[PDB]
Amino acid sequence: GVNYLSGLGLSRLICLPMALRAAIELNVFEIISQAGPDAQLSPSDIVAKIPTKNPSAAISLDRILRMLGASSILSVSTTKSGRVYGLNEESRCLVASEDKVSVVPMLLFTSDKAVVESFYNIKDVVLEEGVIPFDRTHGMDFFQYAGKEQRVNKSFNQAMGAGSTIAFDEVFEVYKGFDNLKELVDVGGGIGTSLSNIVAKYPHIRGINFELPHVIGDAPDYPGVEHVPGDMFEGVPNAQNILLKWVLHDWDDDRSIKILKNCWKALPENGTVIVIEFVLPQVLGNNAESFNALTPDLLMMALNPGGKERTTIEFDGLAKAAGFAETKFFPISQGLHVMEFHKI
Amino acid sequence: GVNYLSGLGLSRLICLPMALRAAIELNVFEIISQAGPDAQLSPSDIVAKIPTKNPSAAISLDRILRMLGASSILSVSTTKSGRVYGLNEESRCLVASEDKVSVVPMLLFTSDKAVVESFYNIKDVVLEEGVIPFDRTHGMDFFQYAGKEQRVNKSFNQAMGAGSTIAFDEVFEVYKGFDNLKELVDVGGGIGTSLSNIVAKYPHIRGINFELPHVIGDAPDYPGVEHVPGDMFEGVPNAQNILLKWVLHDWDDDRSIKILKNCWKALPENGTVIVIEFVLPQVLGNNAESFNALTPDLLMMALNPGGKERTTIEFDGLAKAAGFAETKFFPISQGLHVMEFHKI
Repeated sequence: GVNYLSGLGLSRLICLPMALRAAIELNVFEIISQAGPDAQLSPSDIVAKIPTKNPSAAISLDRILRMLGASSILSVSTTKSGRVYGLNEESRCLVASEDKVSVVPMLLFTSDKAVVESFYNIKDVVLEEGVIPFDRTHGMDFFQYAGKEQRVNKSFNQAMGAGSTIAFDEVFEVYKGFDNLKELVDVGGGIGTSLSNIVAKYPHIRGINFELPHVIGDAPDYPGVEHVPGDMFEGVPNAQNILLKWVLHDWDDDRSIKILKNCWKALPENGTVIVIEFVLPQVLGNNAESFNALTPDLLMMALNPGGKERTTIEFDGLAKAAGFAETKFFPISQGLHVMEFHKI
Repeated sequence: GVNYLSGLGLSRLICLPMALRAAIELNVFEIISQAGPDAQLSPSDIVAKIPTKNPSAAISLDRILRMLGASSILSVSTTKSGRVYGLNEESRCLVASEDKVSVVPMLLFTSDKAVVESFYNIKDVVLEEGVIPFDRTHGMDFFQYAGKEQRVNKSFNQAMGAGSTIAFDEVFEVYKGFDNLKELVDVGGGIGTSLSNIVAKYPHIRGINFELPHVIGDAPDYPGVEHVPGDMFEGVPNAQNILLKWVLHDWDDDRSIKILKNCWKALPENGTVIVIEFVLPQVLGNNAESFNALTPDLLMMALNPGGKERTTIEFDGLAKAAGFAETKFFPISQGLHVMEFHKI
């Protein structure tokens, strides 16, 4: 006794995110917020702000909007003139507010043509050992594909850029392990902008930006930020403390352990490696904490199958395997963790 | 006071359907059913049946599976050895059973590379009047793209083929308006296979398969099925009753009304046009009835923006505009309707 009719509804799964992508690219969500909170708007109202001459723009727009509303991405009320759509707890994070940037750049990256087309081959990871779906799909490394096509390169750096500052704004409120440092080497720090932000919140830290020479060349002079080039696999510059923000998750356990051993060497006694990652919860459910680790884990499955998200248990396992003595875990919010690897 | 952190979870929306596509292509769901009902299986168990030599196949497989389970496409229990996954009311429709075909061909079509890539431009429908996103995306009609690339052509005919027999199996149980006919012209009947099925369930109907000459040529001789070629826009062969299964929804109101007028002419007095469509409910919610009309409506938005799903009210409006006297509505299940346009 099986109802296949309601099976055909599962085609909603591929439709929804593409409905969301359209609404994002049409600024639907900003228009609704610039009309004040608890403001539900009409399609005609919304399209009024959309630069189009199309007669049947409001009609077309609703086809997108009423799918979003059906699956609870917009609040819906039913006037007589038609349906009327506002923001709810899901969609309010699609509009920035002053410098608090939104998740839009991350949603636009993880649904990009290049990424999505590489998701058609994630089964190859199960079937053929060591295969990389993105590289099969496009016949080149992901970063190679960034260099050749700039839309893909720009969305990636915006996504992670956005991503990092959303995460840091919450670690600064909640994580107090920064308050009494005087030196921090960021491993893989880029040009140092994330680090120069940390220095500004905690000026007492003399920051070191450790990064491949070919990156730190262009680096601007940030106050309290010193650039030193190098390869984290040939060694890590000595410093009181180390910072690893979303670096462990790009690597399999072998090269993580390699990284964290090389970390251990530079640290003094009583030194700490700060790790900033999302943490796969011990028990997955339909909740924010879970999906914040499952969806990056699936992205890597397509782009970097060696990379992976990890649990508290597994993270401690990497730390002990590398030689670290004690591990403390400070959950921030939604599965984001700050973790310290202590050398005692 | 906005939590952007849980915003990053919305990237789950594009991940999920691609996780579902992988599991489908790996036969995950059949493997689980061939192990008996209420059988939750381990990743290692499932991959045991998967033809791979990859050492870390079970590990990789879980990355897909635990996303499906997190969003309730699989039932999940937590043994000590790991997680264990069964079918629930959502996923049981992904396995056929004897001739009862599953929704798999439809899910595989609506998530196909060609379709999905054309979903990146559905906003163009709002912006530029009369633009067709699929034709912009691929620089050719959809059916042209079927002819050139056969994977896309084969999935389409399987999808609708599947789709039609799932729908008919429910109309035969519930719709009794077939029991006392003796003639039925199917408008747009193809080679007649859907119609030759109807004749078999109701032999007393002398069936007529009305279709473009270039289709009905290859047509096999089905008992109780007569082929006559023609163009529904230049006229419809005279018959006691007419059948319109998923034809009205491909056309805007003008050409629907054109079709239904041309229908009216051939019918006698007391004749009926049977319409088989899904019906956009007057009030959309997160339910099967809604999504069974919203998702085809969004597909057409990408492939056939002139086509559209309609409500009971709107369907009656097409019938009265064409000259029909009375309209009866018989909901089957999940938003599927059989509707008769009466000529009295």
